Amino acid sequence: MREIVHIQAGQCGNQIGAKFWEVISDEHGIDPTGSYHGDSDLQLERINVYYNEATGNKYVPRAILVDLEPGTMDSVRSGPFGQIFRPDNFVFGQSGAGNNWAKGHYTEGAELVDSVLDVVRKESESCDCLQGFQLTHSLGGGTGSGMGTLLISKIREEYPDRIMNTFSVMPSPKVSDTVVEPYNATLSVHQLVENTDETYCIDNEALYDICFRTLKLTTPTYGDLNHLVSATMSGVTTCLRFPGQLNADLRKLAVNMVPFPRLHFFMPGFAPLTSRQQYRALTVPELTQQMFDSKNMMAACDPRHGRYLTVAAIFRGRMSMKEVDEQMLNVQNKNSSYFVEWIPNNVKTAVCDIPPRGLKMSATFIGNSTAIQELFKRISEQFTAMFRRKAFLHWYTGEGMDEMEFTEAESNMNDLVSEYQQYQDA
Amino acid sequence: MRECISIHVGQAGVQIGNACWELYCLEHGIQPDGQMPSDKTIGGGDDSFNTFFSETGAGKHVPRAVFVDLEPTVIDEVRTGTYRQLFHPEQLITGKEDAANNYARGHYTIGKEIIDLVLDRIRKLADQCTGLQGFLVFHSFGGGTGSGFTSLLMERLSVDYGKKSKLEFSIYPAPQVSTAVVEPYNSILTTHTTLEHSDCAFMVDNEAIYDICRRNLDIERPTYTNLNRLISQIVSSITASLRFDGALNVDLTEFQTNLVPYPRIHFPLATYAPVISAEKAYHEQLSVAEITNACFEPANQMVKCDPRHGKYMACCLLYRGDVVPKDVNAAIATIKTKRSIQFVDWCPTGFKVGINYQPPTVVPGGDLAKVQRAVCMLSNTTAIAEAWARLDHKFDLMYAKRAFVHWYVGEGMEEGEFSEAREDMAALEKDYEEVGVDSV
Ligand SMILES: C=C/C=C\[C@H](C)[C@H](OC(N)=O)[C@@H](C)[C@H](O)[C@@H](C)C/C(C)=C\[C@H](C)[C@@H](O)[C@@H](C)/C=C\[C@@H](O)C[C@@H]1OC(=O)[C@H](C)[C@@H](O)[C@H]1C
Ligand SMILES: Nc1nc2c(ncn2[C@@H]2O[C@H](COP(=O)(O)OP(=O)(O)OP(=O)(O)O)[C@@H](O)[C@H]2O)c(=O)[nH]1
Ligand SMILES: Nc1nc2c(ncn2[C@@H]2O[C@H](COP(=O)(O)OP(=O)(O)O)[C@@H](O)[C@H]2O)c(=O)[nH]1
Ligand SMILES: [Ca+2]
Ligand SMILES: [Ca+2]
Ligand SMILES: [Mg+2]
Ligand SMILES: [Mg+2]
Repeated sequence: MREIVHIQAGQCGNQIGAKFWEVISDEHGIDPTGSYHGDSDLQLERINVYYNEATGNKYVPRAILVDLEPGTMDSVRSGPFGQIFRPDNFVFGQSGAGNNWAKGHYTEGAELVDSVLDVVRKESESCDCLQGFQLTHSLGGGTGSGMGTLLISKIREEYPDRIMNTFSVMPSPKVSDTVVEPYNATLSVHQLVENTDETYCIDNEALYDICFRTLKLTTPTYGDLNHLVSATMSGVTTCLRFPGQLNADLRKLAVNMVPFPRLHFFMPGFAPLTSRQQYRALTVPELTQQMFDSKNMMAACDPRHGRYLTVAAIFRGRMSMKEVDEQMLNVQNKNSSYFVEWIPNNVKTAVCDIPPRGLKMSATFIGNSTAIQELFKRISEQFTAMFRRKAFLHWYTGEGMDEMEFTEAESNMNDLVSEYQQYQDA
Repeated sequence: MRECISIHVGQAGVQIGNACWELYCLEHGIQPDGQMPSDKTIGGGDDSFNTFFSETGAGKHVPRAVFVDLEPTVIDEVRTGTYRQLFHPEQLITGKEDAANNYARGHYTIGKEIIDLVLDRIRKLADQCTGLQGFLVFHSFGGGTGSGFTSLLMERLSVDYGKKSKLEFSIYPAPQVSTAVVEPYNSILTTHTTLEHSDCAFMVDNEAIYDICRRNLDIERPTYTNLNRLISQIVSSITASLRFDGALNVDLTEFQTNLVPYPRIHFPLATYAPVISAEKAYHEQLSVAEITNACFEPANQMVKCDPRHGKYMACCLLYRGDVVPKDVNAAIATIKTKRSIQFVDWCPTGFKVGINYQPPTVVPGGDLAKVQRAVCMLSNTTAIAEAWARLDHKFDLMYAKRAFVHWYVGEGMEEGEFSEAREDMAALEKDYEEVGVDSV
């Protein structure tokens, strides 16, 4: 049993995390009360990766829910699968973090973090063989961003030999709550550069544009964005949750995907993306082409603007593996220039027989592309436009931060951008 | 949790307080005796309206509010009027002798005799909160109590509650309803003294409100009652996020993050729509597009100034009633392609939107039509410094001859405090110039 411990923090983190557990619970045949009602042994074979077994053959998510205000976790608890979570794994304060990284990381978050670590330890202690951790959060707010990265640092201190994986929602001016999001995101990215092994970068503008342009949703909601993210998270974790050879655990995945320690930020993608023709059969060739289509990717970065260091592709459903191999080989052989030539055979493909609910087949894309630098450049530009005038800084210096820490975060992310550029030219 | 305590100071603060609390009661279904049939939790709760109302075991919903005035006759009308049962007598605090339109008497001579009592009463409200968020302070610029006692109170609150948030609703003077020649002195003194102690201040220009009543409601000669009902609708729009829940509801503190780029630049411009009479509203539904467009009409601003001649550092739209994002987004798009909306270069240009679904309410015997939807825009614009400029100039005219200054010196003040206050205002005006200049 290679247990993963899941953590979800702040508003974004808990809303997406709740949807994620809804989605994979349905895949494993777990109902809202933790009872199993599936019809396939494939569903239970690796169920212990994400679920603990309670008395009465109940399955309980190995999940810790964290926030600095009670509202979103109240909603989670009142939601569809809200009763499936362990009540003691709800850890929350009352004062909130005010969309402020400093409040999350240094003041409000600091008061709460030990109680979170106590629950993390309790979950880790019962693991037969802990793989590591996966955190869901946004980078643009205060709790997920500031307290989330505080958590990651303390977890690394207590579990230095375990893998740390995040699903990190990057802010965009187009789908924005506050003007200080670029401050919060820049502060957090430096934390992630040092303390995660794998980070899936989800850009809210990409999510919005997929909903509006491709799915024809006239007025996308956070709820719509979150179902996209949930479907993607289900796809990217398929290899962890079902029998398989490739990327079957967090460490083997990292060894395959991360050739240089700092360059561990992935662009995920999902297919099919279909507007409400929705009954039309999908072919492997069509899955493959859409999976690699920039329009199906979620970092708002143009892959043709860079090069792939490594790629993992996961196909789900009953389909010809012969055709999958053929189609995957075709994509690499016909656009070979976008794959760095100094990492031979850097595209790995996995197939899982169980498709997502309500689909005959689907495909999920994980790319380690140097084009991700565009995302960090955007954040850096927005950061500097304000910081050059020290605008909105008083929210942070009021929590004890000084300007030098912002200067260092800025330099750190520009270093990261430079590091991507050198391998794009290599 | 998240309690807010309101403090109403002097005649303007108290009478505006009357109008707001009456309106809140109507919005939440609270009777004048404080009973609220719809509230099924007796004697407590953590509902949204509990941010502004505590509850007794006898089912009374009591404003989290203190009324303070240095003479008794305005607050006596609260003590003896329609909503008298609403307030515990200890929440209504009066002295015998007012500040005679003199900041020095409000802050020093008369104010010092009652400030400890007022703080004790506030502490009693604070002690009943489980997560006090901060204070909302209502007062005029021009009166002796509104200016001088408010300053003293804000200073003492900083000491006793530290950096707990303090927001103001400040009544900026207009000649049509002003009662003292020295109101510009009082305004500059209190603005200087309170500046470091306030996190955010919503100025309400009596002349702007006076004009709106005359023009939009066809009121020949607006009374304070007319002015105050309008002001309470605007105050209610601003506090609605605190008092109601909802999926699309955005907390005031979240708008505040965007509205205050530097501590001293903390004076948002409020614009409210629709202000329309019953006779004009009948059979004439005003859409989301129409009320949104009206926010960029200067005639509808709470402070007279011209944003078309300034730069924006933030734009927030607070909707209430029958409003969905689809319609808001379309309305904003139209506006961006037709309006004088220029932002400074160091600020993002997106409009921040909040929607509260509870529809607007009106008071019986009022001038405003009951509408299905309304909006309050809160913008941070360099144009608001026009208001300071006008006041600072009246100050300069009188102070050059030291007119009326002996009234202040006689109560213990020094000329040094006047020039210090006026220099702070000059620096503020300069701060507003500087934030508008492009980055190099
Ligand atoms: C908006 C499109 C909705 C449905 C489409 C017709 C498609 O459905 C089928 N059956 O082909 C799906 C796969 C879309 O292509 C997806 C982009 C929809 C998607 C994930 C998110 C939307 C943004 C969001 O509004 C959401 C509430 C709408 C529909 C979801 O209930 C669809 C199901 O969600 C899943 O998690 C599984 C993958 C699978 O069971 C899927 C059928
Ligand atoms: N909008 C509004 N303005 C008012 C009201 N009452 C007074 N004002 C304005 O407030 C200023 C005068 O200050 P007041 O609040 O009356 O004075 P005070 O705070 O009671 O101070 P003293 O009487 O000097 O102790 C003038 O600009 C008036 O026009 C009111 O009910 N509504
Ligand atoms: N995709 C998605 N993004 C969200 C959601 N809620 C907030 N955000 C984004 O997250 C950032 C705000 O952080 P949030 O999680 O609300 O703050 P926190 O509660 O302090 O962590 C902004 O970039 C928002 O656009 C959500 O439910 N889904
Ligand atoms: Ca604390
Ligand atoms: Ca109650
Ligand atoms: Mg939020
Ligand atoms: Mg008076």
